[PDB]
Amino acid sequence: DIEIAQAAKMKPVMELARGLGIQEDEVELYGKYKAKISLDVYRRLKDKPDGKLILVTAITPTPAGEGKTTTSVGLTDALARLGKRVMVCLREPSLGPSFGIKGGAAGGGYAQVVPMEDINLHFTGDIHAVTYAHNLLAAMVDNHLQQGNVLNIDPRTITWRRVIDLNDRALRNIVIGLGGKANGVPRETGFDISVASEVMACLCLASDLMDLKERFSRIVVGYTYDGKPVTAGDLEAQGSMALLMKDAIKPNLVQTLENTPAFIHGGPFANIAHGCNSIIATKTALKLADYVVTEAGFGADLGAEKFYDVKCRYAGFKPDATVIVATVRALKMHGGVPKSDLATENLEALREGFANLEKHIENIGKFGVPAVVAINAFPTDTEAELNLLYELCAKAGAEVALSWAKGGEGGLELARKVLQTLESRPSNFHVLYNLDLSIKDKIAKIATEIYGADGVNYTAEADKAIQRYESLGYGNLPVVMAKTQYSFSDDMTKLGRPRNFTITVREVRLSAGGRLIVPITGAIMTMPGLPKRPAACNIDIDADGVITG
Amino acid sequence: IEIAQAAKMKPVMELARGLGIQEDEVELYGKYKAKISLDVYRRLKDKPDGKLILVTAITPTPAGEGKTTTSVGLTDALARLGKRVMVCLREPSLGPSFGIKGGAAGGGYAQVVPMEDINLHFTGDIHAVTYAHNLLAAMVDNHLQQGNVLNIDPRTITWRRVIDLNDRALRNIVIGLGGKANGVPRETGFDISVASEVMACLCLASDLMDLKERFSRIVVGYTYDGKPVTAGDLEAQGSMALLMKDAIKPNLVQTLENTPAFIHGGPFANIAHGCNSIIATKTALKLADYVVTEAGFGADLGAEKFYDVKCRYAGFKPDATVIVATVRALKMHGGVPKSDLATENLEALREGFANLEKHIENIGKFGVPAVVAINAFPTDTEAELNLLYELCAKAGAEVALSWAKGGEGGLELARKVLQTLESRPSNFHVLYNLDLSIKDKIAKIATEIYGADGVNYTAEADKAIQRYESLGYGNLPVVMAKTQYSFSDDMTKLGRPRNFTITVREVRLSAGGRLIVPITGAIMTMPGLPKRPAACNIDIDADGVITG
Amino acid sequence: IEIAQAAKMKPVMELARGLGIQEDEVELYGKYKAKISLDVYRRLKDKPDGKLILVTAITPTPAGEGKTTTSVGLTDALARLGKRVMVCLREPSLGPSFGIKGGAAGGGYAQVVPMEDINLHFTGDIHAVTYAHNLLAAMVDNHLQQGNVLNIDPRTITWRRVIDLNDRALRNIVIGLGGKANGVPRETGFDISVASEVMACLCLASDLMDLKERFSRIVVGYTYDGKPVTAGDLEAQGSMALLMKDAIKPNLVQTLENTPAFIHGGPFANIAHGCNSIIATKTALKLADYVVTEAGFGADLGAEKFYDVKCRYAGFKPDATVIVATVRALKMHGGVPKSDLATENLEALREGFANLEKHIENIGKFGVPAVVAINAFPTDTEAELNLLYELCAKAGAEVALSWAKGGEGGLELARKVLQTLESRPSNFHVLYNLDLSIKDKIAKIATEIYGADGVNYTAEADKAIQRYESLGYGNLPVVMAKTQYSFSDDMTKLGRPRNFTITVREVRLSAGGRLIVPITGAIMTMPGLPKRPAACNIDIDADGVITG
Repeated sequence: DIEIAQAAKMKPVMELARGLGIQEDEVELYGKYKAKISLDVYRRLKDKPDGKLILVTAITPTPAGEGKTTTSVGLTDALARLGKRVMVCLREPSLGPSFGIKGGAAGGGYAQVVPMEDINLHFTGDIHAVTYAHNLLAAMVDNHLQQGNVLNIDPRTITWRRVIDLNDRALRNIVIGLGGKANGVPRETGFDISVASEVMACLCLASDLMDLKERFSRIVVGYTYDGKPVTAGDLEAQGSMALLMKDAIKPNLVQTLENTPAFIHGGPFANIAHGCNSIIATKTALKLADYVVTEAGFGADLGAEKFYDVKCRYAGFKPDATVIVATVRALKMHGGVPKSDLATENLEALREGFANLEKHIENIGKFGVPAVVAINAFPTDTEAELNLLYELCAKAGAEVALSWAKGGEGGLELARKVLQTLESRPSNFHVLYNLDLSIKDKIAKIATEIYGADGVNYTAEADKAIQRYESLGYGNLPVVMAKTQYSFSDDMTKLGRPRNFTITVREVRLSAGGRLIVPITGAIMTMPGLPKRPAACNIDIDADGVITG
Repeated sequence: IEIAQAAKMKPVMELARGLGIQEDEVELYGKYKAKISLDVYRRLKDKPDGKLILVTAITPTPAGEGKTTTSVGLTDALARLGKRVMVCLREPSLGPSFGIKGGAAGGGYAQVVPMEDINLHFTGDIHAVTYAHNLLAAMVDNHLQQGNVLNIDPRTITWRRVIDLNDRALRNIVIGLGGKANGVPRETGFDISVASEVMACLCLASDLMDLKERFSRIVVGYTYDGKPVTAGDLEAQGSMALLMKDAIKPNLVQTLENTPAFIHGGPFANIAHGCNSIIATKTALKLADYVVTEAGFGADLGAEKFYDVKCRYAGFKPDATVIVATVRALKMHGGVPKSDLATENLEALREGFANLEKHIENIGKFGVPAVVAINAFPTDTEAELNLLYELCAKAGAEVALSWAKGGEGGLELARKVLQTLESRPSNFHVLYNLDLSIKDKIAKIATEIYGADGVNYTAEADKAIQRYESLGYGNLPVVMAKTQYSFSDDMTKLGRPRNFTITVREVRLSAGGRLIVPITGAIMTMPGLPKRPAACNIDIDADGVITG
Repeated sequence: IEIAQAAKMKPVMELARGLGIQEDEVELYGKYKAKISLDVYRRLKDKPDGKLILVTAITPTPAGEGKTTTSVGLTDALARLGKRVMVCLREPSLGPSFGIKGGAAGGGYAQVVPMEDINLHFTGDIHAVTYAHNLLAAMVDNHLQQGNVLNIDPRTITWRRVIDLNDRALRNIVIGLGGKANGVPRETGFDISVASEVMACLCLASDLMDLKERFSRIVVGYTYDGKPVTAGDLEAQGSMALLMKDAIKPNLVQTLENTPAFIHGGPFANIAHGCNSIIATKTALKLADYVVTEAGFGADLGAEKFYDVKCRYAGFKPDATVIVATVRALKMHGGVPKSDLATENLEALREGFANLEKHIENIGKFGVPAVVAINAFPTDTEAELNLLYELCAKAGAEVALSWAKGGEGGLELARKVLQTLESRPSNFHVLYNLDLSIKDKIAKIATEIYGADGVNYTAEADKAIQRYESLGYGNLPVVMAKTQYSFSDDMTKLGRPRNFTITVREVRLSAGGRLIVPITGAIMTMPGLPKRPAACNIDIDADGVITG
């Protein structure tokens, strides 16, 4: 009854690709339950109309839990049960998370996309390419120095760090190229967890390969002893990198416990990147489906925001609705209640917590898309509580989801609301800001309309940095806030709806394979480490089965 | 261009059928590649095995080896006479592809396919390894950060990290910098993945459960008291194993001639036996009458190691064994320059021949047949041939033109291996004993095979050996980590060097197999791209690859 | 050239006589420099002390301070009227000499001599310090190598190494690399020697035995449990002391006007009180009627610190205190550019004046007289002067042209200090208490002296403070480690900045004295030569120096 203990009947993905309209020649199988669909499927369909895009998001996430994917999948399965033609697009998780704090499922309970074990491990080798397409470029840099450094790159300015898909601290700050004039040039760098590599970020925003390629040739690796930028393009590396991602460009097909087809592609950080799965998996999902559920990392002040301002902006998508997830316990948590006494009733801590969800509602409205809250059901939640949460939603259609437990069935109501609102309230989508605005301007719009922050404070580094980019020509790019997700403010302790506060960005990075990434707090946790109790320590694989994952 | 040679492949699932594999025992990675389960072997555990045409080669030279081509091209001929035989090769490190380009699996009309899927990601067998290693490293470094419960000395740590790219800048580095939250600063580096003890364990393991344990014994470092610490004491054994549940399965692909070819594993031939994985062949055996397998470097390194590492543990008995070699190759062994291979010379071709002749002899010593295999080249004229032809006066000697003729040019030799394997019944025996002495095992490997009048051990090579034997890692085999371009450690002594001597400077322990006794600086465990990389030149058309 | 100003010196041994020093209490370092023993003080322990014309200055600016010149030039005048007074300065770091050249001790005809022996090695007082520090570091690093018996965390080690040269490349490094015999790899760096907590201890110690113990309390780092470890737990206390047995003695030299001048010590004025050594003055006192001493930076930093660090422990009571300042200097404080000092402006000269006026006030707060000292410059015309003259409407205000007139231009002011020190009897009191709170001590130093409406402490500044007080290093004084170019942390706010606020980012503990509360990035504990160093240009003739 544990989530993985729920291993049962999948249909061969060819049957699936078939029973969806995908040609057999456009399916690169991996087992009988995995596939890399050609981008031709899309390409030849581009003229038909798009399906309905339903973005699922959630409330300020707290340690109490909410359940985003679980719903995302449940919502799907439900729409399917109600006869609707639909797919789901979700990200392939990072590997390290499996060996440090144990791997989880694509959602959970009866709400999840499978084969679980694969998606949670090597899945179809997507990440590996990213890891290598990345480390190769890293070596072309180190090589170029080692070769006479024609381009004249002042090594101490190299930003292109190296990467690996495991949680390893020590690799955060290391010195490279040691040993003598025959081992490269001495320097300072480190490793970032793969999923956080800009390369992955690009895969999640590219149109196809030739596009993804040009992007690569835009990646900044460092600067000359003169100040001018040097890109991977100058190291002529886009083709090679490109060749490594040749097979990672295609989305991957896999189903739900209930068989509904779904795409698992991309999957980047959601503070240093848009926390969304690739546009290709979705765009291909929009022709092959009449309904498309997809989700975004972190609460709606981030994932949602970037989903709307970066993904959709580039992809030309136009969300029709948007479900937002919230539990009672997490809410009460936002109302001040500790973790321990959460099970105890308290409409009061619940009422002031609502301010949280009630803010996201309002924000999601700041985009022109209709919102529907989903109350992830939980044993302790009382009627005196749920019932309040419902009427409290004096703004958007509410509905409890029992998808975790009852699979598709427990998700029937929500579908009926989503569907209901997918008819009477057509969406009027539109980016929160404009690309031809000041950089600090863009940041305020967000901190001001979304985080509900009074204003923005910046450090001397933060300024020179910005000032550089704008004159260096990247001012008109999209912005990607990298704040703490456990709060509407860059203060992880300020739960609920924090008022009269100010965001302080203290550093500003750049991702020319996309845009400007400004971090507020130490939101630079680009490489997590393992716990004193490495989940990998209680790991073991039977002479047959795998135990403890 | 040998790449242009991309035409007419077949469903592997079918081949898996036309070999006796239940459909439920093949994981497809496209329609032309497929992981085959271990369940096959296990059940056909008792079924009659097959022969073992272990192909090997002379002494590498800037002229042109021919080891692999010849190996598959013979299989393109062998079964091309209605025979039940396969292949068992190795995936070529990735890094080389964007550094010094890439090449087909073997050569000419005998190259296993598809080409690209190989030099590249393939069934991502390396990546699996890569992670099963780095992680270990990650757990070691993490331990320290935790409180170093095992009281390990970060400075004695022998477990480096791993990436599969030619990165020089990564051969010597310092990690852990940054303070109490970044862990413990210390010195390590990166070695190419294929060069991982892990890839090795892979190439020498019965099954996952074997591999799992075969992992636990590998020493990561020692404590302040000098007490060895193993992945075991760390609890990363099974963990690592699960990252490998998919690579432990042998891959499956064909030849241009659709001959069932297994391509599983890829270890460093000098620091390790340099042969393909066991399971692949131990399983390939059952599923066939014959099995054509090759090893790394020359016959003094790869062949010897195949005989004392692989066969040893896995219990094979190399019914046959061939030895490749070309004219121009053996000529150089006579003083013949690289810009002087174009011309004929029946005297240098002669002396140089001593190379081919020395190997021959060594082969026979393992209680297994031998046969000469000759590469065909546009300049190896008549006069030259009729000389080497008769010179091999010692055992079978057939010419093979598989390159430009496919399985055809291999027919001649084909018959020969059958013929000389039908009448010549061998009794395979290890050229040395696992109970001798690390010091004496090197002794008989240096003496009889290379030709060392003696072996010398520097102040280091000594201290270690002792520690190893004082610990217990002394009853293990020995992988001679010396320069491959001569029986002697001297990379300049071509031919059949005499009166020499081999000195062992260092000695690294691999508790995931045997003992690597390094000679000269054969520590190129991490190569490095050139000033004119194929990477800078590789591009993928809005359609397909161009220049890889 | 002020260097050319090298003419007519005298035997120090004689001066030591004409002051009341037994010949057996002077260690000569040439005929014109001499270490005087501590035995002098000790015996004249009860003898009547003297006055303390503590000279200080305005707020530094790219125009020209004048702190030291004025200080000695007043002594060239004071005793130039038959008076028993000396001096007490500091040796200028070596590194600057081959980087941005060197200068005389003070300026004009008031520079202590010989010049060269100072900017250079002198009586090698630094070197002594330099070694007494590095060694400690050497013992710390050695301990680790031994087995880290104290269970110290190499990563928590706060004790860097030390060299007295402007080396950038040495500000962040990793040592210990190389293996079990090279010790434990870790991250540290080098800070200039004069900037050493050691030089400091020196400048604030009763005698060697005091200094010795004053050493033992200095924390080098902590353990894995967070338990402080001190030089004491290391046993380097006395050791270090013996390296210092010779520097603990004050040096002795004269003025161009042979006025007995003590030049002992030289601490960083921002990270430390920036005043000369105690013993020098506590001893200089006895041996005189008066003693003219100065401190580092402005009066908000050096003066305040002199009053709460030095006087505190050593029990002085600054009978007087002067405050230097020039026209052009206070003009800039009115918006006056550097390329705009040449001209007159009685309005900017006015506002800017607020600087001079703010300081004045603060002075009085310590219960000690005050008096304006004005630098004389070729462009500080009549109109300009008569303005600043009367503007100082608050306490004594005399002009001094010591520069081009020697002890002469100091006469005017001379009389004044005597006059206003004869009729104005002060009751010296610390501007804050040692029993308050680190948080509240910063409070009253920020409020009253700088002018902070409040003080803010970042997440770090907080955690530390707490640890310090939770340990005990909380009952100590406070050395404000902030930018010296303004009462405010903002290096751009000239004049008398108001409404501001001071934020403390960091907080470093110096258990060899007090607490350094760093503000902006005032961590320039290791400067760096320019792209056009005086080193590249210094040459010593087959006779004497040229360009230093």
